[PDB]
Amino acid sequence: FEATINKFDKNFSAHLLDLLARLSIYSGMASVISRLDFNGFYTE
Amino acid sequence: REIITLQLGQCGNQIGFEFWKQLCAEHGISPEGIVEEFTDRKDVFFYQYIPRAVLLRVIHSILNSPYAKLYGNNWASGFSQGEKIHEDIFDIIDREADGSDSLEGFVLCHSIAGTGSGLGSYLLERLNDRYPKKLVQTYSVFPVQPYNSLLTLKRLTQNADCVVLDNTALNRIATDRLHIQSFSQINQLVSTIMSASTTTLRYPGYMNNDLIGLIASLIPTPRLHFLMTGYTPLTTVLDVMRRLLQPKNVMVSNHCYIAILNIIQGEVDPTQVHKSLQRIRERKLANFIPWGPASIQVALSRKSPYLRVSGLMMANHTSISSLFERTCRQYDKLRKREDNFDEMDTSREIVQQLIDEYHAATRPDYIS
Amino acid sequence: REIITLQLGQCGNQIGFEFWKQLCAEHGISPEGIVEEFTDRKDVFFYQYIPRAVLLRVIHSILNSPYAKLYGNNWASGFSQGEKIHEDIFDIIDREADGSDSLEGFVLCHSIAGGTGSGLGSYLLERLNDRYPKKLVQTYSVFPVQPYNSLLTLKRLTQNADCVVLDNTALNRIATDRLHIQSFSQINQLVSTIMSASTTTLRYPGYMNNDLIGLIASLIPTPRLHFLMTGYTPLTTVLDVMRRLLQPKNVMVSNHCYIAILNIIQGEVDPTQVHKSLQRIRERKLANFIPWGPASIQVALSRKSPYLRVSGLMMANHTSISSLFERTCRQYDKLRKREDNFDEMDTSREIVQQLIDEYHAATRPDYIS
Amino acid sequence: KAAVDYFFVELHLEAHYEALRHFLLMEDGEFAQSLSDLLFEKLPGELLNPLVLNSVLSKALQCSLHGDTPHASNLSLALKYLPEVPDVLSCLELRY
Repeated sequence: FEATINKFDKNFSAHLLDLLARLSIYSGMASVISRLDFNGFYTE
Repeated sequence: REIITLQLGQCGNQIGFEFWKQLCAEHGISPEGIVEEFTDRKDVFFYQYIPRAVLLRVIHSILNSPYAKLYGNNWASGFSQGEKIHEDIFDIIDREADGSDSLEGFVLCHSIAGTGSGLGSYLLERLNDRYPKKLVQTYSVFPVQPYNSLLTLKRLTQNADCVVLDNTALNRIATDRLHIQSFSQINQLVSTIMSASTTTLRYPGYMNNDLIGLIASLIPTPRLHFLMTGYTPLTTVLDVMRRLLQPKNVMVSNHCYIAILNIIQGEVDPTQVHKSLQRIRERKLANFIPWGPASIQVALSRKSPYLRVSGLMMANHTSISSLFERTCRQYDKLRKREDNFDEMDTSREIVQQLIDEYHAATRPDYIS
Repeated sequence: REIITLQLGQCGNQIGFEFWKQLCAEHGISPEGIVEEFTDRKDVFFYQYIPRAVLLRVIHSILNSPYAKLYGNNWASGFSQGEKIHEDIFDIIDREADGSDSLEGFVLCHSIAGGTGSGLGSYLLERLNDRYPKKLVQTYSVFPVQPYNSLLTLKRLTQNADCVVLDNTALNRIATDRLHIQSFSQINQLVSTIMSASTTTLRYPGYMNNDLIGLIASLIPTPRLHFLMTGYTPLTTVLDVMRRLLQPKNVMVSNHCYIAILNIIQGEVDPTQVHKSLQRIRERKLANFIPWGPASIQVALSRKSPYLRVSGLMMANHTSISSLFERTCRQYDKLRKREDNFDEMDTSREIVQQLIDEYHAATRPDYIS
Repeated sequence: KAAVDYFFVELHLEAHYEALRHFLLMEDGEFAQSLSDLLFEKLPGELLNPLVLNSVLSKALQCSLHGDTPHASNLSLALKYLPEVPDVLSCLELRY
């Protein structure tokens, strides 16, 4: 248990950086990033 | 789901009675508990109509009012007397909880300043022990006074699962824009916030249809469970959203937010809401925690037809720690000025943990 | 970028009041701070309407005015009172500062004629440079023991305020001549007019000069030579306006040459002739500029308030402003010989005499080095 | 005479001209002073994907205080060259 919680973090955070990646390449669909992030987080 | 409200002490009964008076008018319910002729969900608070209230001298003022058809000063004395009537008052709640369809919570209206301070701390311990799956939201009100103020703070930091309203910010707003110079005049302002706090549980909305929806959104960690209120109109959504972030309206006497909830009770345009949030991000009127991703939430609502644009703000601000130091500092000054007296320092110990918990929450490495 | 104003003393609160009346008249804003039915960006001065005013006796009559819904005699004593309420007053500034989106400057309306605000003005500028080092400050000071309080505040204004002088003497000359008054609320009618048109390019968007740094950065060449004068002719083509501005009968001031001029035209005039008027002013040689660097005159257009005719404002940095100081400091030496350490009055007299040297050196063809 | 009149009083030809000037020729302040001010804050692979330059415009129009009309749309802030790396050139178009 103590060793699998950290696995989900590396697994779930990897998919989220994929969602924020594709949701950025667009011409709404651009204001979603301002709904996912507010603090400048996920800036990588 | 249902919610049973408990009113303790003189402060509880009055601000509770003014809470029911405002709500009974919002709905089409006459003071004699009969529906008037003249879509709003009223089953959560009213039982098919009768309010789900448990009142605990001031009672006679309520029984003589036209609303009769609707139903010491030491903290140790308040805690002791509750121990003696444990089975008596717990017999009216048990039937109130059982008789209910599917209980959800236990709203508590009290002030931490004499019997409601103690008897309030007593019920808060028994409630969690009797039911661990029932949320306990407490509308506490801040003012031997320093002692009783922090003693309940010890109970409110581990028992209560979730709103402070301090009389100092109530007095300042009263003299500023209301010109009162009176208890019966400040109560008109708090009850306006309470009836607006649960405006997303009396009308079927898209989101926040349960009491656990309003709580789990703001509170990130079970220790940081103190929230403050903001209410501007005493026009576009940008005007309201900007006036709420003014410290002249926040009812609280580095520092940053953890999560904000905005309640718009008007007929405003539903597409301009995203436009206002965009300009908020540019001008940078609010700063948040650096560690976790925090956002701001805004929800619309519909005013009762039987009973203009308003707005309320629910936020979890780290500046609330300042209020605790004021209570904490005054205690130590009294501890050097005067069976075992060991219950106090234990309370003094646990409240200091929360204060350090807050000051460590505003650091980029709050985790561990 | 939002702008905020501060009014001190008896004078600043008076002209700032009429400044709020005339400005509130430009937009469709009722006296009760409510928009009536009846383009113009009203967000730089007003905050949703609420004006960003900070007022520091007459205040009672101000609230007694129909615009209530719109919100000693020594220098050291005026400086002492500012220290006794250091933190108490400053909270208003901070809560209005970050509550605003992006602060751009600080408009200061105050008098230096021996008032408690005159000292009160000296204190605020010291702290404004202490707390906010990235915030411009502009001040519309007004000129008249009076020599004392006047020369002292000049010591602070020459190193804190990064940028408009108005002497009551040259104003009253305009009063008797073209209004025939022979009062305080009479001359300020024109004073409020100068400030109102001074921000014509800010409240109405244009191409050039869309911010307070857009106007000041061109005129003031060095952080020392930072003094300006104003002109306002309408009291008809472009060649009529600029020619009536350069006359010493209109300037609001009591060798010598200009450094930079700015002329703001508010009318709907035909913009095809604005270059022609520039040619006739050059050829007749009606004004003289510096010899060392290429100094020119600039003009920009804007539109009047449609709710309320060709108006015009002239803003200039003339080295003749040095004479006004010489009138003041000369009185000081005479009062120095006629009457805990009295050392601050020394460095004050010292630093201004450096400024009077800095002006007289700018008029020479070898001002560099 | 009925053809030209049909353009002005029905399709607002007089508006389009006095609107494209507000955006292309940068006549309306607080817009160029907000668009150019944003782009110049950055300065390669960045500042070139449609996630920043196709979105900086939708952030610019909000700070315009003039626009946000059916005319205000259709401002494709596209590019026409891929820069590799002190000069005074930054090629970028703006088509109505």
